[PDB]
Amino acid sequence: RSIAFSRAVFAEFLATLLFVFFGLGSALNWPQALPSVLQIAMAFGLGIGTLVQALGHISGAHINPAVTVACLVGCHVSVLRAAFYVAAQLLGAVAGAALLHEITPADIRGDLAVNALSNSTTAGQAVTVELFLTLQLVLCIFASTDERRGENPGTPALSIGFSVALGHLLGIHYTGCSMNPARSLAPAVVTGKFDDHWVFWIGPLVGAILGSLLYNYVLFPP
Amino acid sequence: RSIAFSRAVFAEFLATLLFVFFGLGSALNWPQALPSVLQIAMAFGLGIGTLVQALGHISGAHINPAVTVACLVGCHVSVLRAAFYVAAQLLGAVAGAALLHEITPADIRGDLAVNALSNSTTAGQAVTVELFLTLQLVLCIFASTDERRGENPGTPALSIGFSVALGHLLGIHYTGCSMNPARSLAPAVVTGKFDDHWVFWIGPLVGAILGSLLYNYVLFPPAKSLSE
Amino acid sequence: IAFSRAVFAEFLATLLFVFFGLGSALNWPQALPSVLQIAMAFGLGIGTLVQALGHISGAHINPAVTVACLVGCHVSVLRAAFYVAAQLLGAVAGAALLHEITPADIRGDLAVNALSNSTTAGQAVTVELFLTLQLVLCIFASTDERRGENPGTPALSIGFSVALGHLLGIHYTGCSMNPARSLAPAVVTGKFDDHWVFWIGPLVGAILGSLLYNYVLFPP
Amino acid sequence: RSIAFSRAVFAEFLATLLFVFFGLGSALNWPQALPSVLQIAMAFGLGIGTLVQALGHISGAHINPAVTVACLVGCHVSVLRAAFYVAAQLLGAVAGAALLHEITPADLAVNALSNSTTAGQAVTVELFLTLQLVLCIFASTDERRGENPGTPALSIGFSVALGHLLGIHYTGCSMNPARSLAPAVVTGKFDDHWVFWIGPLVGAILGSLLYNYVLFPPAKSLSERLAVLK
Repeated sequence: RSIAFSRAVFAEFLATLLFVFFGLGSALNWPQALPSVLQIAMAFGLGIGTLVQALGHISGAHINPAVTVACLVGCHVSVLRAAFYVAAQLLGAVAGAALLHEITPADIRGDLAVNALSNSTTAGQAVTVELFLTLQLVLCIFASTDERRGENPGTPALSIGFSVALGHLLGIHYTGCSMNPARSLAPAVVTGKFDDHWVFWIGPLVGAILGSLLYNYVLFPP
Repeated sequence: RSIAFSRAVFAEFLATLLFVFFGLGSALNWPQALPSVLQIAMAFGLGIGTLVQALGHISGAHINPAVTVACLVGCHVSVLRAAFYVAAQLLGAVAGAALLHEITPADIRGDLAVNALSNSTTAGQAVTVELFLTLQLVLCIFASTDERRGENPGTPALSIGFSVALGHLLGIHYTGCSMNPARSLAPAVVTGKFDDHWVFWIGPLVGAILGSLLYNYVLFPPAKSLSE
Repeated sequence: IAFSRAVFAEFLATLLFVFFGLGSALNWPQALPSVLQIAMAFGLGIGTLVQALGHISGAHINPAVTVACLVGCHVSVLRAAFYVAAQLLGAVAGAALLHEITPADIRGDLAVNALSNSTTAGQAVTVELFLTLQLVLCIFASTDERRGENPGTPALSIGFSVALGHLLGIHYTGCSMNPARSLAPAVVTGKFDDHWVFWIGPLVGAILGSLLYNYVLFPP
Repeated sequence: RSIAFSRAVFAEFLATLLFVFFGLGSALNWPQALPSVLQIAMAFGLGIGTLVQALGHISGAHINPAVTVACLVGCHVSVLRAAFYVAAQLLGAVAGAALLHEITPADLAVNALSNSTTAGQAVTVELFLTLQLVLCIFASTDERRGENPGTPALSIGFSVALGHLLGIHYTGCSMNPARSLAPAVVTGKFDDHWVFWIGPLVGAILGSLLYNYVLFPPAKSLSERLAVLK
């Protein structure tokens, strides 16, 4: 339709590429030294914040189809821009995890940090967990973008990143914290095992819609 | 216009619910390793930061009856709004603890975090520690949301959240860090562990009160006369 | 009058700073504190204190910072003496309360300042010199009046400065940067081994910093 | 203005000095006190934060030859001040490293592949690291971004933190050739030294190119537009 549209879609592609790459690659490589829950959370959150700043101003930095449909409820995002955004997000995620697999060594590929069931908890409980996780994430993103709220420079990005960090604390203790269908799809399509993939591709979306409607109809309607 | 009041009470309920959720759920689950002190303090701090961000701009996000009483002395003056806010914080807290029990497996149920007197610390020492914790938190909150700092907000949610993180370092080293009567009332009811449950309901409260009093009289009062 | 409210604000700021600082820096036998945990303690502490009492009276929380500002930005000599006095009093009283509330088996030494993993004295004097140098540099360049048209994140920035200075300075000695924070545990426990280095290390550094930032880095 | 230039190059020298001091300092290998990766990334990131604030407001705070070349391509910078900045960065870096040897009982934080697998492609890892770093640095300071004022010294700092997570896991994270040069120059371990110097540079440039030709080209002035139209 326009040129800024193409720059926006490309910014989303590169965004989810760097996010999946830096995230999965940050959490994965465990030699004698070992990454921690708070360390991985700091990784995913900090990456989300950084990309949200830069590409943030170009295209909004959704880096997530769940916040793309939760934004389709009321971010002035068209269904065409929705299709192109989720397309660039899926392809960018798969390209990021794939490039990671190409640059990462061979002893440590392991599970490529695929989210799944942890510590024996049925699928409904994980669905509820992801529901609340992406619910608070979507609440934070819709709050840090409400252009009628005074803010200092760069505080919204840090707040969204820290939200991803907290959601990675609890969500990491339950199902590795999905919060993003592309972030859980990319390592699967790179390495396999679609086991318990329905929770992820369902978890955030429910919450998304919920959260979205909330902040647009029950919490702070315009 | 009571629909804004209803959105406010609902925001208090949902916000306290999420706070108890992420707080306890991220505080107890210790299957493989242990929960690091900085990890729990970061959990509560970043959670309160996020809620104060969103439902902070919607409702102020007290997420705390003690901050509600301190606000009753300071932010406003004598309000059934403070009353209803207390009620919604209680409901949201207990509901969040129960929902946490159901979403979790009956595996790392543990104590559900009834932060008891640890490392051989007495009761009065605990009420004093918690008194100072909620003192510094109430100070930070009253300073961030002051009409004298309304020109540019400047990281209110981040400053408050990090304040909660520090208070969680010290308090966690003492009695698990309360800083919230509802947060201590929910899991003690859901799991039935009532060992030492008056300290917090006494520690924070007066502490918060003291804070308000200080910040409203010995520190920075309203202008006594417009001459200065 | 309002002056007295300011020096009371400094007294309270140092009270809570030393209390929370040494309290979180204490070595508890159920969860060994990490370097990042103590750095976060002091960092976030001075952060929120600088928020509130930074709104009130600048929140120095450091006699060395009060001296650096004395050279720097028109501060009355009696305000500096009263600030340093209230900071020392708040420090010793806060550490005293921490000593009163904490059990005996865990109050190992209230996090006294002692060099470790070998090292001399002047080496600590120049390490601490550079630590307080960067601290006062960030503090001055984050509370500038002729820059006030553009603010920023002053409290968070100063706090995280204290945090990194606590990473390196903790790996060397425990990161002083503050004579009151180093003096209160001393008075509480009569352990004064190589205590003068700090009273000289940070201090002189701050001075340098001030002069530098005001006379070389950004002269009028 | 002839003095403000010297203030700029001197602020660059001092920024690189203290930066290297704290980075390698907290990055040292202490006995019975194993520093965690997040502590290293926190040290470097917060250091970049305070230095980018302090001097950042003084002299823009490059503290990095890679971003100095990047700003030679984009942020309105001549070759003279760029070269002088680079010299100040190298000199300040080796000075800080030497001082850290003056404060260290007798490997100095200099980076090299620790894990021993897929070395050159790790050079590509450096490419992407400085890609995201330069992207965040460019978009942190854009008038078009608005948001009342800009530059959160924090914006650049936390970017450096995450980059330091991934890099520390791979090749200790270069992102800054002076940092990778000083302790090596004072420590005969030049193993795969061409990696680092090549990693950021390429990366940085690409980032600039993207942010200046693909993502958000700058609003050209008429006087420069006449230079591209001649």
